[PDB]
Amino acid sequence: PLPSPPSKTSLDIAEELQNDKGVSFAFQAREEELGAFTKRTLFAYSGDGLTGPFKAPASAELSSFLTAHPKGRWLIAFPLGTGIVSVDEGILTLEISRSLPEVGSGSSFYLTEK
Amino acid sequence: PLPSPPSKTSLDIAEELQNDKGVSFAFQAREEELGAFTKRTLFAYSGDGLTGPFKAPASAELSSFLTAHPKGRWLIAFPLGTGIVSVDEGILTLEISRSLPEVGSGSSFYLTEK
Amino acid sequence: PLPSPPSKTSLDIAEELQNDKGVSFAFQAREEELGAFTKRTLFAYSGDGLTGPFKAPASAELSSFLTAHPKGRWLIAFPLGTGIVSVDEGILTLEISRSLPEVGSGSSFYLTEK
Repeated sequence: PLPSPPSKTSLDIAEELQNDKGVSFAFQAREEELGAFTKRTLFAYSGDGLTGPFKAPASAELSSFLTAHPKGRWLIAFPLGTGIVSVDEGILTLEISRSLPEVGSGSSFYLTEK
Repeated sequence: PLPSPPSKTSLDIAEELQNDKGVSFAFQAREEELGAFTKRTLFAYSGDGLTGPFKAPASAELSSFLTAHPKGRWLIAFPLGTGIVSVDEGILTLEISRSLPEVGSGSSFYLTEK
Repeated sequence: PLPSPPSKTSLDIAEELQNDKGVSFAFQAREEELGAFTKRTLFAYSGDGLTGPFKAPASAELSSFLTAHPKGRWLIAFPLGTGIVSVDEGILTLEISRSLPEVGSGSSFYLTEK
């Protein structure tokens, strides 16, 4: 009874990153298009604790997705703190508000008509 | 090996709202049906900071979706604070727990067998 | 222009749980497969407040999904506090960081290449 515009998933990729200390993250990058809008979502998960910023090489494809954000960085909520994800010259950085004894999972999206 | 009931997406719409001060939000309203259940999710994003409640006219369709919530309001977590979204006579209000230097993104859902 | 591996939703189920005091939760369990990766997401919603841990019998299927987590428990963010979901002998427990006047909604996922 309420109508919808057409929609599709135009990107859905995942990648595992690991830093020099053996901490590992999985990231998923998703793009949905719906009508005039595009939504890009970053999902992040680690089983590990994190005692400082997480830095690791990212693929060209993930790097492209991450750099597209209108602010060049992704504010992300995890259960025990906040992070910021950004990429520079193919290196992902996740900066954190506080040490995280468990990172858990979170997501960050932007949704635009541009 | 674990079975699922049938499911579908019965609604997926998005809309851009802007207040008198030039702050802009994108909202997405999604309905999933799975077996006996219906899940309605509100996604919200702004690149802007928010220095007080956000108020703006919403479409009839978005207003209908928002008013359906069993509490008549949507509790929503953003990375830096909490909000409540409600609608009255076609005007959306997002009230916030604290000033937000960046709103970022968040979602709020309800899931029911009714 | 950016390629994706194949993906599908391999599980999507929902269930309503109720404790001895009449508090009720809806849980949704979803599995996505994308390329090498599997993502398992638990969605949780209650309209009720919660004044202590929520305990209730869960189906064998939900119990199976919950026990699969690499930590045997799911750290979950709600708007007003944090929880941990686990299952033992078919009884779900949601432990909470603080009393919640409204639980609202939240989700917890893990994403792995195993």
